[PDB]
Amino acid sequence: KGMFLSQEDVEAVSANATAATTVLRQLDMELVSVKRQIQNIKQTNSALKEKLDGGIEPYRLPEVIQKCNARWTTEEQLLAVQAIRKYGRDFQAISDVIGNKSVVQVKNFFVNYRRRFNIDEVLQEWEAE
Amino acid sequence: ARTMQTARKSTGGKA
Amino acid sequence: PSGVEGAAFQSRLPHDRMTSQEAACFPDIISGPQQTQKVFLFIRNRTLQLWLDNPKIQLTFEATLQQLEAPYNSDTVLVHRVHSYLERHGLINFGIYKRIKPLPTKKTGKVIIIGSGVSGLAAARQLQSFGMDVTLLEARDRVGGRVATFRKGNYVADLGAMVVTGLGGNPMAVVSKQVNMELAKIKQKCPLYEANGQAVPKEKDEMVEQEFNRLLEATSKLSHQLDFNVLNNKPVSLGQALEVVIQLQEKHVKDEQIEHWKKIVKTQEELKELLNKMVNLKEKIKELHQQYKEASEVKPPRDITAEFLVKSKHRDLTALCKEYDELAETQGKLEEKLQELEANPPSDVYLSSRDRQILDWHFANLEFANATPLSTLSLKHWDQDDDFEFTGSHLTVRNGYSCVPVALAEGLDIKLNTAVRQVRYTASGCEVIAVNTRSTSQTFIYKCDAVLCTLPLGVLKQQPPAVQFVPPLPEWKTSAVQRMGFGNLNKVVLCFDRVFWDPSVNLFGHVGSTTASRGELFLFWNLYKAPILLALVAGEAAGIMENISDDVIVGRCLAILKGIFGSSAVPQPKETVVSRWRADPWARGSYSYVAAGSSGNDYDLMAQPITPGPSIPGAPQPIPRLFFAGEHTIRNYPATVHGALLSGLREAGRIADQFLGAMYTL
Ligand SMILES: Cc1cc2nc3c(=O)[nH]c(=O)nc-3n(C[C@H](O)[C@H](O)[C@H](O)COP(=O)(O)OP(=O)(O)OC[C@H]3O[C@@H](n4cnc5c(N)ncnc54)[C@H](O)[C@@H]3O)c2cc1C
Repeated sequence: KGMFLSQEDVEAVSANATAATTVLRQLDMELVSVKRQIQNIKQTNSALKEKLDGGIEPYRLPEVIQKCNARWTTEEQLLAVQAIRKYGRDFQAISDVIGNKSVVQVKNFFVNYRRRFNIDEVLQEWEAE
Repeated sequence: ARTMQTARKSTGGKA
Repeated sequence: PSGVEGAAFQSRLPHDRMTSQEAACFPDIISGPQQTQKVFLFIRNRTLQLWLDNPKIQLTFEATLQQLEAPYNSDTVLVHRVHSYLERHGLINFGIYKRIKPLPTKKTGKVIIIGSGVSGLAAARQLQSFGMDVTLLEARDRVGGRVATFRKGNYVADLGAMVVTGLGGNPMAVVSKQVNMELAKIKQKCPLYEANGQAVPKEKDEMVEQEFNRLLEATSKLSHQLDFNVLNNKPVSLGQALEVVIQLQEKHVKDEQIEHWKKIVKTQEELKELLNKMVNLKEKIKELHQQYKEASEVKPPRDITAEFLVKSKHRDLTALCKEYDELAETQGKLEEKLQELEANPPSDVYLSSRDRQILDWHFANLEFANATPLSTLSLKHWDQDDDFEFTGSHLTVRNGYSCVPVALAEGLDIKLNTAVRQVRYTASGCEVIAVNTRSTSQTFIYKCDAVLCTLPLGVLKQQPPAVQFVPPLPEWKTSAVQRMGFGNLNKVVLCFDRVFWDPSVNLFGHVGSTTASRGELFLFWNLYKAPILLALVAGEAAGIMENISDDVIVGRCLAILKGIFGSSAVPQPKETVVSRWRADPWARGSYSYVAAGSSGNDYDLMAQPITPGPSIPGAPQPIPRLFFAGEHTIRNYPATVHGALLSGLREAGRIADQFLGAMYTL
């Protein structure tokens, strides 16, 4: 009791005398096929795994704790104007460059100083590139 | 025929 | 079942329905109102019962009416038409009963019936009880047919029929209450032992059997549903389809390995694709950090640009550093997904050589059931008699089956050592020419009104003919003989001084090294009070072991028993006996089977009598003169004894209706 027979699979074994011994051989030689590009990629991957020895550990940098500020000291006015020249509109990334302003006075910083720091002039300078 | 089996009576096909 | 209910079921008859055979004799009733039918059906079942609770005494019609109650005894022409139909077809008053009205002083008609095999005597008892003169022509010096009981000293052992296949509606049930038959129950536990001599692991034994039945069922659904029934122009054998099922299953273990190993290369090449983005960030990180160190080399105070080049290199390297932990996070879920896919691999094989060799033994059991290689069974029809299985455990006769034909032969005119030769049937009657087997020199002529041929299907098949039909049998018959299957199985009987097997198992297997030898000595039986073992030789082995001397067989036999029970515990057998049924003169094989390209509808061609042509041109189409019985004639019960006995009852009813009239039909 309990058997899975589709007409499809029947005729490819009944067609001729050796069509059974045929159909099983390419399965086996396609499993011999598939068993060895596993060897290949399992050992391509083994080599990619060792080149990543040590992780990125000698290269991580400590975290900088600074409580975010409100007023803009003349420095990170400029830190900003060069973040915007290099980082465009990523108000996240600008905020960790400056490190003392959260993402919102970053957002703020554009509009309140748009005239003075030529931030539109900085921004299409960003787009060429 | 099948009715002759007394041991390990086959069953695949009896309905 | 219970009451006038079980009567009908024990007579193989639907209790609530009138059968094709009763529609024939009571076409008034079956055509009539549904009420009258139930009064018939009750009379039929009531009579059948009365016969069945006491089957050692005849059931006179007068006896039937008296015991029957109102309103059903109000009509007595109906009670007579019923009782007379039953008695004529062997549903009542068949077998070895005591007569109440003894036989007519003068007889009527003559039948010569060829063969005192069980179907043979079945009719002769009935033909004779209808006041005909029956004479019985048998080529052997014994009455058994293919029921052969070896008896030397205390040992008893059947080389022919052995097993009552259950008393649930078995006519043989009636004979057992009639004859002194010691009926031993057969306990169905069968421990397989592989070639080594040690038992199959109870877990393997269930895994193979369960598989074997699922492969069987597959061919069934392959046959009756997907309609795979001709291939390259020939009919499919069960053997073929059994194999085609396995290659669709040895294919599937491999379609499932390919699918699984292809899901590993699915993700091994996502890891490759990932470890490339990760080596290419380790390196974009190497250079940033290098650049950020050289940006901290400029000592404060520094102008704001070179301060941004420290903070930007810091923002850039904390961002490219963030990406790499995401990519070693994603590498984490893959490294264990990949160790689990590889950890639950699919079935490594479909069946091992240890597995298939046990699958073999279930095919030998199929080849025993059918007395032939599965390569010859019809896929569609081999099991076509399935619907009529008897309910109940199988049994054996501890004093031997022969004890039954021998009983069925008392009171009968039987000519032994009389090989029929020619059957001559003509519009005016029949002559049958018979020689004496001992001298082949005494010739006998037997003239008779009709001939009942219980000639085994292998005899009938024999080329060149052991029996000549004059005139030749019509093409529709002889083609039914060619198409049919008469098959082979044999029995080796092993006879010891002491019981060394397990006394409380009746039967156990032996598993075959090859597919080819799967038939060879594949099953053993302990059945009789005496130390007796008994080995089946079916399959292709059946016909092969006939060309090999007794000792080589009893050798291979004791070889098996040794491995299984230990050289030391296996004495020598005191008496040994191999059967050779394919070589037996008056058998030519063991019993019939539904050969490929055959149907069960050939079993019914086999039973249509032969009517000889008109003697004078333009004389009225005669009476039929040549009738056929035997196990190879009864579609719904082939290749058993009960089926043979049943066929003899059939013809004896048919022969009487033709030559004594049927008074129960108006
Ligand atoms: C090995 C074996 C085991 C079996 N086991 C079982 C079993 O366990 N259970 C079961 O139910 N059935 C079993 N059977 C089947 C059963 O034995 C038969 O189906 C039945 O007994 C045969 O009845 P029959 O009357 O049709 O033929 P037979 O009994 O063969 O009757 C034919 C008769 O005709 C005679 N004869 C042949 N040629 C001539 C001739 N030219 N002139 C005169 N007489 C002739 C023969 O000698 C014989 O007496 C077995 C059969 C075999 C071979």
